[PDB]
Amino acid sequence: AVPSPTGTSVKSKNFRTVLYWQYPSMSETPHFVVEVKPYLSGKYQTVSTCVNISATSCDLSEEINEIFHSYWFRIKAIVGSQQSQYVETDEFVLQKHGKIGPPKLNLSRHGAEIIVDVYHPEFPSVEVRPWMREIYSELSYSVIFRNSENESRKNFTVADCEMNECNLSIPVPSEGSTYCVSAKGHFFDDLIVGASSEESCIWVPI
Repeated sequence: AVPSPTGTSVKSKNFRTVLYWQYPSMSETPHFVVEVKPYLSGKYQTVSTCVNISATSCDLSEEINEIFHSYWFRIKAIVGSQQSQYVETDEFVLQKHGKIGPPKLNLSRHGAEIIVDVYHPEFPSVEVRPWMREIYSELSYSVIFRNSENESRKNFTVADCEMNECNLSIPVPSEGSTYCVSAKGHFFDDLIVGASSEESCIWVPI
């Protein structure tokens, strides 16, 4: 009869979470309805922004406000008078399945001290997602300091940064060489670890 959606997939990066699926070719234009099951109720409820949509994707970022609890989602296809049944996604848990991309890293220097500005432009404002404040209070960045020639390596951590924009002043050992730096985001120490940024390098005179 009228088939259900297929190839369902939940992708979450930088707290943008989107559900995708695929659907066969239809003379009439298929429409979909997506439901979410939060952990508190353990009951499926309608995702308001994804009712009778023609798109094969749905933004879930607003339906998700628990990082440690599980969510399930399902989709059904509507074609003319008929409907399919719901197809259900794998269990979703932000802390487990959510990715954190590379931070924006800006490298500069005041004399012999290297300055590192790092953050994620993509992160939702707390004013817009208030439940998020609790998560940001556990944000920190790990910084890897690399001397391309003499070879040395060092590790730094920074946290409790205003508006999630972290800064760090690093005195260079010594001191007529090039240093390169990279960074990663961390939530709750190592519960959530992000991807490394590519290296930014900088020269330092004597």
